Amino acid sequence: ANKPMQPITSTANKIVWSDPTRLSTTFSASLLRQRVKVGIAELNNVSGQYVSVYKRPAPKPEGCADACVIMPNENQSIRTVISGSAENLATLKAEWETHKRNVDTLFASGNAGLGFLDPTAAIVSSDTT
Amino acid sequence: ANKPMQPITSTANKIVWSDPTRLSTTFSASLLRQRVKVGIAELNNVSGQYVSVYKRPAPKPEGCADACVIMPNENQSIRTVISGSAENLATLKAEWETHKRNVDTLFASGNAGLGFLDPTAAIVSSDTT
Amino acid sequence: RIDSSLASSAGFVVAGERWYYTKRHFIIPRYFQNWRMRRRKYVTGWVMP
Amino acid sequence: RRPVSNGNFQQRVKAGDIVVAPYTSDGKITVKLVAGQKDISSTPDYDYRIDSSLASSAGFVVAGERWYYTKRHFIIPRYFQNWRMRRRKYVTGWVMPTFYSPKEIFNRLKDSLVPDTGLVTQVWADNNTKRMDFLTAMAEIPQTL
Amino acid sequence: MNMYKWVPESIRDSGEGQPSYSNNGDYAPSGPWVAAGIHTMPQSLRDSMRNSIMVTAQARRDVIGPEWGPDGRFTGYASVIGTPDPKPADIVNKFTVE
Amino acid sequence: DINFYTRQVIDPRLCGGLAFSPKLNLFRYLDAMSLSWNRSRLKISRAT
RNA sequence: UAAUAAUGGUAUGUACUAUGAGUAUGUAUGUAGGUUGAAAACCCUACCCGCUUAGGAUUGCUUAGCAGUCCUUCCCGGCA
Repeated sequence: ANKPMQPITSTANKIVWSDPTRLSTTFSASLLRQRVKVGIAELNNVSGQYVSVYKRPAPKPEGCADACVIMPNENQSIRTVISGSAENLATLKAEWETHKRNVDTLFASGNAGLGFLDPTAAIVSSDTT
Repeated sequence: ANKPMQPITSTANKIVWSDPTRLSTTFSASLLRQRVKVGIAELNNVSGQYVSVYKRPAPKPEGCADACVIMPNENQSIRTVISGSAENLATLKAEWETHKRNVDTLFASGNAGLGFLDPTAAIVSSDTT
Repeated sequence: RIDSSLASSAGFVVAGERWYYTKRHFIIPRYFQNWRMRRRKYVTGWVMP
Repeated sequence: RRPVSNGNFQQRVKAGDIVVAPYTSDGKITVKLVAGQKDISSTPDYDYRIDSSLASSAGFVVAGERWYYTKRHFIIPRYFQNWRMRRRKYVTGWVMPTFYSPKEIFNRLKDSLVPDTGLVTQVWADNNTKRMDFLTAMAEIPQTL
Repeated sequence: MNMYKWVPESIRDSGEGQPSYSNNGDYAPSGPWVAAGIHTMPQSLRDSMRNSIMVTAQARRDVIGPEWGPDGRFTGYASVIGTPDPKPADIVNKFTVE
Repeated sequence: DINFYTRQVIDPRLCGGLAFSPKLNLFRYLDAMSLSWNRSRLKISRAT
């Protein structure tokens, strides 16, 4: 039941998505690949940088969801940059959900969004026992 | 079970975790709080940075060097910064998983990892019908 | 009937064999036994345009 | 042996070609036939008792020449004779079995040589699976082109 | 000759699925689970993955490409009956303008 | 006693197909619109 | 061995900006030497790595199918 969006700017590097219903929100993806020899051996490094921004005005004073009371808009931007060797993409993928849960534990389920920090929060790595 | 990761450097802003077994892998989560006034009402702004870096040696060329030697280690980095006001984390949580679901189609399922886009992708916004 | 493995990966949360379509519930690819399939007898022959 | 050369083998390998060719080994096929006795008739016969100690002392207790089967009784098969046999005068000759020559055996075998369609199909499917994997991976390239 | 061929574009979701309800309250691959009703699976996602299977099966058709899965998971399947028919070679005719 | 080895071709006239033949799914693919780069070639030739 | 330089580059971090990875900056320019200066060491030597040139390797061998390489030359690149 989630409204999809459709591309705006098409490029060999950048694709810009945006909702026709609400043009404020958008999601774009640009990526740059580089031809690299790190240990005198060639590597396929691809750097996919992703932005997702939503202009959601939600101060919403206490119990005042009542009438035509418009609030000024505020920004919510999410920047993600994934860079690594394409040959090791399979395990690079495997590392990726580890980043998901790690952020989710400390922030989504934790309380890092308010600006607090818990050094004792359970942080786990990709490899297993 | 995946091996737990323990902090190495704790601070009111930056906490850096690392695996005791191999400390080369790191997960540094930095915070950056500022005061933003927009709608004649100060709002709590948090710029939550999360950097997950894993190191996996070489693409391991077949034969030849597979005796006692390893080609220099590569770097795999995923950087994420989350912005927005702290008064509306509830919607920030909702969009984050939406961003998670959005990035998955391009990266986890699509071939964006190898470096090729997909203008015919199917992404959706945080909001719902 | 059979199953529907290799269907899709996005949205589903993979936990080994378990594919979580939601936070708590999950489905399994080789246990998804709800599809009706037609397989037919075919006589074929190469043709030269 | 029927070996076949592909010409400039190494040159073609450097060019990047895979090579196949029929081959045969210097194998050998042997046929050995061993003659046997062929009984044709018999008539005379005679009954022998003599000795019945051909068997060993399994299931008996050995005490000198005594074969103890119970704690109070024993036998000496050197003198304990209770089995009577029959011996006849068979008439036998040398019969020589015959078999086909390895020449025609190998001819029939090479005529019967037929590739395994099931194995061929299975191996083709095994290759085609990873072929499809790579095709699906590479499908996006001409779009960039 | 005859050729067993897979027949896409003629499928239906019979609703015999049994989603499993994890008692662990997470994406844990262990612990207890309960079989749940198929009403929980979204119609839109069900249709999406059904169409994905449709396009994959259509692509893997008349190819004799894959075989039947060791676990029973089918693919685009084509079983040969008897000897397969020989396929004529793709001929070429070329002309050069002088 | 029989012991020998033989190797045989897959007589590609009869067998040797039964595969995907990667000609297809690429020949039916963009070969037309990619050829349609005649537009760009005409553009560059005009200014050439 | 080598200096004048145009040292318009690249990669990696910093502060601002960011519905942008743009701005400016530090650092280093495959590995070590000679060298003033513009010490971001310009350039030559030596050693590695990847291109290119056109020649080759037992080209046949194999009771199995090999093999996805190796050497030299032309050869331009891994700071200008």
